[PDB]
Amino acid sequence: CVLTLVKDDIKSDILKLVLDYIKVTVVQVKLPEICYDKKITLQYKNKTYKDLFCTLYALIDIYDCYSELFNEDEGKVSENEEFIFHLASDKYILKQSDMKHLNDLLCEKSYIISNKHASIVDIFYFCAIHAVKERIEFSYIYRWYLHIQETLLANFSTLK
Amino acid sequence: CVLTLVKDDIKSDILKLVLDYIKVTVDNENVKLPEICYDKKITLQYKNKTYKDLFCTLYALIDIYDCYSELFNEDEGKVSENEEFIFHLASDKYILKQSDMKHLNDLLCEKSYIISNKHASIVDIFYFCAIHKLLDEMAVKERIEFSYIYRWYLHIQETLLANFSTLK
Repeated sequence: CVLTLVKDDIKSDILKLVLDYIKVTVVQVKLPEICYDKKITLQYKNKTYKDLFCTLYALIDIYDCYSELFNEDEGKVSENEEFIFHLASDKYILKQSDMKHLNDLLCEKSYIISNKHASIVDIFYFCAIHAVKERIEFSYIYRWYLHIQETLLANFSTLK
Repeated sequence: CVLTLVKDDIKSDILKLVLDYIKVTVDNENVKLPEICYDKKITLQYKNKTYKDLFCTLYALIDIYDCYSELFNEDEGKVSENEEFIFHLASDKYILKQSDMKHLNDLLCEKSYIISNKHASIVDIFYFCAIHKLLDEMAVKERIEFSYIYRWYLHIQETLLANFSTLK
């Protein structure tokens, strides 16, 4: 139903891209419509979820995408949450070493954690990372980024 | 309704203590807490929906019993702080270094609780479960070396522990 966001929020960017992920990856149904205010919230039915995580797991519940968003197939729920929690705990700021790691990790894997499809981690780090020297030095990251950008960004979303 | 847990898991203990916190902290209404079972994986079957792991079930519980404002100190506007402490902990796989202990002890110096000045927070719960293993074998001289932590732990143990938990 009603998903209130914030105009320039990395967290709101995350939620938008999550909604897009839902649209593109799971819908084959009424998504929420977006409003803007000071603080993220989600009024659904007669319940009111507040803030990002509450809203994230709320949506995840509403739309039954937990096994997808957290890669339950491969039993890598722990890895996913550990990455997104690490990122959010570092206030969504990525050191250049994390940047070079990420490239080393995207060397073999198509995505950051799953070998199959996009994860919640991919979403978080996408929004959190969103010239030429970087594009050639950190080629795997650039590829991954372009791939996510074209495959996932859709109806809501941010800049391209 | 029905909550399934795991026999030797910090995460399971966390959910137990969360239920205890709900019981103690949140007479007019006497609502039905979930019943506890033990399998190989945490779950929570409520109505006809099934929430699958620690954080899904945690936020499920938090929604059902509407204790978010207490657990995250929304009164004091310290939600972010709470989130970042428990997230830092979860990112470190609930592992606490001795380096953490000496600074955590300093953080608990004047303060009754880890983050809140009022009542126990979700942070307090997580760190309670996470240090219980590290403290139920720590010597008295050492246990007193970080005294504020000891006081806090005892506080929590006596105030929160109830029927649901099993920490000794």
